[PDB]
Amino acid sequence: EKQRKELDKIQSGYVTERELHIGCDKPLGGNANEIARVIDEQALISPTPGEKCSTALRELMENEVDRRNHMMDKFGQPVGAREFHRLFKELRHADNEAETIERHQTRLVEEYGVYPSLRLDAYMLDDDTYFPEWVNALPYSIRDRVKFGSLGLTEKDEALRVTLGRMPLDRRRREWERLKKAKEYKAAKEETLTLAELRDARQGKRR
Amino acid sequence: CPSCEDRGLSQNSELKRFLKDSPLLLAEAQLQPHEDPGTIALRSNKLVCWKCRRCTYEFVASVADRFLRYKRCPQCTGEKRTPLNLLS
Amino acid sequence: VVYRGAKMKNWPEQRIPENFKFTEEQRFRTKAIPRDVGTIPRNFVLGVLYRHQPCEVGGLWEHCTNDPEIVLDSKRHLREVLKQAREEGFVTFERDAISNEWLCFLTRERYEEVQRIVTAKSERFQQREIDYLPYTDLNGKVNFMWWYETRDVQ
Amino acid sequence: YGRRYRKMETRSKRRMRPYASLGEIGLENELRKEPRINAKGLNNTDDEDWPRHTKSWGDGMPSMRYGS
Amino acid sequence: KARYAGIDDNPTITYKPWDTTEPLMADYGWTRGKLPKFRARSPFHRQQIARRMVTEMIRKDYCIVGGARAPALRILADHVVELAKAGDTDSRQQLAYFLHDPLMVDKAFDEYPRRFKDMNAKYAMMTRLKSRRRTDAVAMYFVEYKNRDMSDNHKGEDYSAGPERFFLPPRIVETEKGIQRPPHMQMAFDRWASKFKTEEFHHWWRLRHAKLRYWGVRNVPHPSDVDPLWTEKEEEEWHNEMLANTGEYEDLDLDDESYTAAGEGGE
Amino acid sequence: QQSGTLYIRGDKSIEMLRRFGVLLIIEEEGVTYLVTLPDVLDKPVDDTPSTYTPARSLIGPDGEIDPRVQDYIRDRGLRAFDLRMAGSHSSVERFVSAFERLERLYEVHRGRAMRSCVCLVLSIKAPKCYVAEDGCIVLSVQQMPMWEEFLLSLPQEVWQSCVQMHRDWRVGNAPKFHEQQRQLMKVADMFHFFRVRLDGCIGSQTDWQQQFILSMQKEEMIVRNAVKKYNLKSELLKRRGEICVSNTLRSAVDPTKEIGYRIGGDGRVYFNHSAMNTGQMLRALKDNLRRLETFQKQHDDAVATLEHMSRSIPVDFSVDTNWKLREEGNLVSCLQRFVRTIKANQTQLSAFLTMLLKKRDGAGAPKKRMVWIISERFDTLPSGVVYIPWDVDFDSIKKHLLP
Amino acid sequence: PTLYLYRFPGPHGPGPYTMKYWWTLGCFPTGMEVPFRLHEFLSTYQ
Amino acid sequence: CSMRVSIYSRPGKVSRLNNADATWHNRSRKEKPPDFDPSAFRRRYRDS
Amino acid sequence: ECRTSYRFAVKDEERGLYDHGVTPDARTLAAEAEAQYRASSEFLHAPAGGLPAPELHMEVDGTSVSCIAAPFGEEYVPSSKERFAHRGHVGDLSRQRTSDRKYLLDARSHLNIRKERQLSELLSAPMPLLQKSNEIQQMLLSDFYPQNLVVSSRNVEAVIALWAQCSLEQCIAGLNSQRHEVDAVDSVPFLNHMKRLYFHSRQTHVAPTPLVLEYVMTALGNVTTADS
Amino acid sequence: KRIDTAKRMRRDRRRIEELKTLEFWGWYMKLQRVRGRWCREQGVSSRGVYGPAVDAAELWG
RNA sequence: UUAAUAUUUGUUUAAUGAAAAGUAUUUUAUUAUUAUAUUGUAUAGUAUUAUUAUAGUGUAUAGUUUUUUAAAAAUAUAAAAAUAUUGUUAA
Ligand SMILES: [Zn+2]
Repeated sequence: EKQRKELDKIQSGYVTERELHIGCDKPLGGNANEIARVIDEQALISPTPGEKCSTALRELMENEVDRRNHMMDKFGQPVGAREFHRLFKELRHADNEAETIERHQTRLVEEYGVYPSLRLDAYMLDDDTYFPEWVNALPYSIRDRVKFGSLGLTEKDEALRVTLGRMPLDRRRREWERLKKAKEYKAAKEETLTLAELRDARQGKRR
Repeated sequence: CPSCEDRGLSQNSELKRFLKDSPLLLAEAQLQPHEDPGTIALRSNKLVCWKCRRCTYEFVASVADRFLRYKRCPQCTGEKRTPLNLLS
Repeated sequence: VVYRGAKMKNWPEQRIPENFKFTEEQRFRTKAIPRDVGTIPRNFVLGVLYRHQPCEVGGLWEHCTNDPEIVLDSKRHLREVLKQAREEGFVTFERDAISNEWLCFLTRERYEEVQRIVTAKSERFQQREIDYLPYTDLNGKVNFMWWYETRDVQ
Repeated sequence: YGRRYRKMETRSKRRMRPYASLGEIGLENELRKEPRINAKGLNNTDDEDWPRHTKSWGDGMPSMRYGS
Repeated sequence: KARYAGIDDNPTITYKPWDTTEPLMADYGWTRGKLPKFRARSPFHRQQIARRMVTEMIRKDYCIVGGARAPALRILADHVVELAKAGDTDSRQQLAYFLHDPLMVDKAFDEYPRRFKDMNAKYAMMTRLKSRRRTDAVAMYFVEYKNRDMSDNHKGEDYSAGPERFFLPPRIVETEKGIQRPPHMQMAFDRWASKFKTEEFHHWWRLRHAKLRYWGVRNVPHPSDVDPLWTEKEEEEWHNEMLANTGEYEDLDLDDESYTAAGEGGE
Repeated sequence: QQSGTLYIRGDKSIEMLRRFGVLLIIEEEGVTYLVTLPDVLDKPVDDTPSTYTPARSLIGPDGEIDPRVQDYIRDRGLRAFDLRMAGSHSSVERFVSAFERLERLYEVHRGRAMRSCVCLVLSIKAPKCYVAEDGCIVLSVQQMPMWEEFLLSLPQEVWQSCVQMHRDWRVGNAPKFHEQQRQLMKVADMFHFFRVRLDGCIGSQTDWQQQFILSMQKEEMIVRNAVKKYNLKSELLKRRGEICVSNTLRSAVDPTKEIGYRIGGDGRVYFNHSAMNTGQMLRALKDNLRRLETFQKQHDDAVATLEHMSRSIPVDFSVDTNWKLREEGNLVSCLQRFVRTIKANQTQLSAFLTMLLKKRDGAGAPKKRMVWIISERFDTLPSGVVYIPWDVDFDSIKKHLLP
Repeated sequence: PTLYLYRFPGPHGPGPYTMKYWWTLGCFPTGMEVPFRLHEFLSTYQ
Repeated sequence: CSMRVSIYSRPGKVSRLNNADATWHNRSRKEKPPDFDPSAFRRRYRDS
Repeated sequence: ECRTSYRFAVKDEERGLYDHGVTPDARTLAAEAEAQYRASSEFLHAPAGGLPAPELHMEVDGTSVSCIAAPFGEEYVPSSKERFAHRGHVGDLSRQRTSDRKYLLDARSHLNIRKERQLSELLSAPMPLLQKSNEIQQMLLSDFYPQNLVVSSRNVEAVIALWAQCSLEQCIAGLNSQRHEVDAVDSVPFLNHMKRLYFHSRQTHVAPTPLVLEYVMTALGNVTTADS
Repeated sequence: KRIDTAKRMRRDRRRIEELKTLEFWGWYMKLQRVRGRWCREQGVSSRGVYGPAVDAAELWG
């Protein structure tokens, strides 16, 4: 709709009337260049439709694991010896896992200078250049948490990461810098509570 | 004390281009006499034997990593794991 | 002493009548095939951009046309290669304040690599036919492998 | 209460929600290989989505449910 | 009641032939407007079964399936042939999404246009076999593509009986023994068959037989009684048989020609 | 004394070099030697220009050797470097001086200028220092004062290229080298040989190697049909056969003169891609096939007997390459005679040899396992090597070691 | 305080479901029955 | 008793006790580190 | 090492390597294709003078036509990064592979790590409670705040613990010493300091700690009156 | 000793798996190259039964 | 007799929202190597792991506690809403 409206409002020089010819082949002449400018702008600068995703989609992605855990906890047959042992092992070594991910993170930030701000920027831009080689070689159980576990992230931030990954790279960086400035201003303004946050705190609902 | 000199406890500034320009690192340096007379490029990384003032422990740390980043000795910050460093 | 036509081997010349007209809802549904994205087009466009930067995309197409040795199907192919460079991080789009038009700029992160590319590339009748073939990688996404056959017709 | 152990075990072990379209299975394949922020995390091997027809032994051996 | 597949994305200038289906997602049911739902554990399981089944069908050109799986497989093969006749980039992306093997996707999109250029509909063919599966007493159906010998990578092949081994190429009628398969398909089939001759595979096979004997299935021989499937002498003999070829080129007479040169020692 | 000082200096230098992490190879016209052994099996972990690992993960005080570095060295065919056999006193002085110069050059200014995790080669017949096609930097031992200037003028782009080539070649995974060896196995299956490998390809060009691989894959059918028609499939060669191709092959009587191929007494088949054809290599294989397997069996028996002799007698054994090349297959009988003599007089050998170690009260660099090198005649060096000929007698060896 | 006998011959005599074990495993699947094959030994080896 | 059932000798088949084609599957797939040797540790330490 | 009578032809290390089950015509076709593609890639990387190209030249059409076969799939995409292949950002993977790392190009780290280790040394310094707290506040307001340098989570936890202990002991000391237009938040000795440090930590995006928020909650609790 | 042996074996296993993955990728690329050459020889364009005219029209893509 | 019955229905499959061990049995076979008394062997299964003698340069193609199929009724699943009802809080 918007493209049709603006392209019909553009009425500088329709002498050649070869819009279809220029759409199926090269241009007609260099003088009538307004249509060419508009076409190239709407083809490159204008973003692809439907690239932005909602946080409801990212929540529904993990809704599968949520439903699986709920069904298991509701209709779970008492586990056997090996399952009991695995559960006890995990419950006992959860603290060791937290300690070792903290040690990996502090070693990284002290020997390479990759601070949590840089780690969050890498998370949003979906770039692995901010991390050394051993980061991807870390154990898979902690490879995903050692990178983006310390810094705070929301479902909205994950959806924004997906939106960035879908959008082009220059637009990635520009929108990410804009959103980073916005988040810093939000952190500066977060001294007080808004009415919605007060209502949520009184109700007990956790976003 | 040497530890309180780097911070502003108690305008003009100059550039330090060698180990001799920094009087703090020159004291802890246990550099070998025959290898280098103190004309070590402070920006380049080179391994020299140090000797801390507190624990008096000898170790090997880079000159560029010692000045630019203020690396602490392994015994005073918890890597050598000596009785002075052990918790028990 | 001419260099005319970097066309495709299989594609024939199409005849569109003069009174042809698209519907208001059919003209915005045209899907073009993905043009070549290869090292040859990317390096040709990088060299043209290193010669002329920053410059409007129309000026870039005019410079590519003026260049004798050109490996490009059409302005659509140039737009696709520009999209690839934009996604890879070679070119960015900045909007001027006086003209309110966008402009391609070489990324200062990759300027040295662009210089090395143009140096390694720089260190009579011609006709180049482009031939493509689709395939799918191990991940399960479609992509076209391309090649160029050159010949001197007199 | 009458809930069959085997059937409830299968239902709670594996998924039931069916795909809706090929574009949707493509979007799911895109959004599946995503890192866990604070979850447990699972091994994403370099051949998880690649064709296992040559990897797994039983993907080519004679089968009765598929009839050779 | 409503199918969200009707919500069209990236609409083309011309309306689709189906315009309401996926068409690969079949929406299995029991009313005549839908496909016969073969018994599964969930609709997702049914879709996975259909996906693997159509993938294997495209791979080996035939599939013997029991129960209501045959009509579903036939209709899905018809839809795949329709996608191949379309030959659009979006159609290929959809088929690569739906299938397990992108190599089989490419094989289909390469061979099916020339194969079914001269056909309108009902491309596959289902034949109910009189022999039923022993474990279930369920009828079996042989589903294969019709145009086998006119244009396809498979041509002049015999399906009346299986080969000597399940990793050997299928039988070929003596009338058309001279034809050769495409090189990429041949190399892929060889890489697939090569895994059945390793020692680790036989180790895993004996372990699986031990697990079966422990579970209690009958007539399964002991792992210490099973035999290897392809020995070194059989491999050498079959390689000699396949490599024997005196066409268009003969050997160089090294003893008769002056190829030899002055070397260091030896005689 | 002075030799011992040179040896300890060289050991300190190579240890500091392996702590820095670079891979040092001395390339000669005949064969290359790996001097510095860094953590090659360790996967690259950091991209920083300066890495210092004082620990030695490959060699330990308990194991003293790793079962994987042997495979890594065999897969390239590199010989073991040793200062006591390097050569004359002036030559070993030059070598240890070059080692100390390189160590000091790294130590004074190590960093982005001279990056770590790089392969350095030392060549004698090299006009000027240049970068090889593989990615390793080769330097002429004659241009000693030019090493600093060359390494400091080498740009960061070429440094990064060399680092990348050394990381994906001969280090850790090495996928390019792995695919090259895979294609080598592919052509070796056609040749019905155990392993076909390229030698001298460390500091040389890769174009001839790639052309050889592609040409063999092109003309694979010719060799297969030829071996099928002439029954060239030998079980012993297929079980253990060694083919070694090089860019050039030099003669044993005249290094300037070049030969088409080379047949050794041990069974290896040496070819040069310069004057090799699908007919020439085929004719050589057909002429030497009924002889190479016999030579391999006899050499295997001799090497097993020598291994038993090294297990019993403390002395170590080696063979002279010059004499091995000059024998041209006749070395087998001489080696068998030497083995027979040693086996007949084995019981007294260790009893007489322990007396020397017991009577040498003070030595600059003593070793319990003194080296014996099978040669044509008697020789002697100030090292712990014997240079024992093939024709031996007990009293003769006694008087040759000590009156 | 109970014993488990998987498959034992009934009151009238051993059936095929137990003779299969007798010929494959070597004895009845319970182990409480001692393998006694004197008759077939006399019929074949003697 | 699977060994006595299959690998052992019977009046119908020969003994497979020493038979590589019947015993090779007994080896483990995933290799395991060697067990600690107390005699070797004693001869190595040589307590004083 | 092979006691078995039979032997297995292929090994686990080689599957699809020898290609024994391939027709010789297909074998030579694959070899010719690989050679043509390698020659085309080599010419593309280093253009020869005059373009001889005898291996990739074709004379079937009757005219001099040379097919420069462009390479494809040179970049490697693992299955863990299938999302980039499905989106279409293969150039992004190319850049992330051929681009220098960010920690090698960051120069503010040389200063931030130095200041962090100096803060750790100051914490380890054995000084009295109030004097050490004042010194830490001075050093912080002098060096970190005017440059928004990243502070480590454990250092923040330790300094807030010290500030809480100092606030408690100074409240006790003021009570013992006792034995207008002043805001309620000013009664606590380090309430505003803790607040500013916690907000700076939130802005610099360092993970807070349960002990951190516990000490801040106690500093909020030990307050005279109710404040919005 | 146990931990050292475990590390030494796991390093080899990891490198073997990585080499297997890389070799499989290279083999699939070789397969695509061979099928492209064969399609060039046989004159089969995998763009449907229509041909090159619809592609030149590039309406549907 | 109940009984043409009730509950079950398992041979690589839709492979799994996942993968680093110890201990006690059953079963045994010509392993190699360091190379000085005796003593108990390996894989494979089975049962168990709170009450510290199992957690690290980075984890076995791991799928029997995972189970077949061309109908309605009964029953189970409200994680089976694109319903409804009630109650709580908030504008
Ligand atoms: Zn100290």
